[PDB]
Amino acid sequence: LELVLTQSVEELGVRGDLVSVKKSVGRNRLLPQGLAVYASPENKKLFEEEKLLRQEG
Amino acid sequence: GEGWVLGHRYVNNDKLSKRVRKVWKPQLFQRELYSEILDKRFTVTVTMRTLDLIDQAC
RNA sequence: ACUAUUCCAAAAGUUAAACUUAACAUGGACUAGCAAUUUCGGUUGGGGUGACC
Repeated sequence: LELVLTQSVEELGVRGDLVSVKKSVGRNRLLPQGLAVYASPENKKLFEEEKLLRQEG
Repeated sequence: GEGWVLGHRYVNNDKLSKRVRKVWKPQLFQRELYSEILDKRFTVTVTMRTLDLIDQAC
């Protein structure tokens, strides 16, 4: 499923970005360890926000 | 709609022949989650596929 | 249905810019040994055999 990485790990994308990973790798690693989150438009607004203020400052 | 589902079984899946009732039970595995509201780690033995919906329910 | 297998899934790893592993429990078809339901004609100098339909 589509997940939002809290940190940059290996090769997926920039931190905070929304990328679609595998089900096993995603659910058994990213979510329980807090490495990433599911995709909610609510906090996807937070994605766009943090990302906007990233390249800004 | 999973636990204890008892159907019927056929040979060629077209029956002029005998029909024999067959039992079907869901798969059971351990799923560990974390509830921040209750501040408690929870263990669910419930339906696998349902968890895929829960992941989309967040 | 039970006792043992062949594959794909669940669960784990590997490289490049598509591939390999099964400790416990649980599935879909599938191959063997075990088991589950019934059938078991007529004519006929009795019946069976033989013959016949």
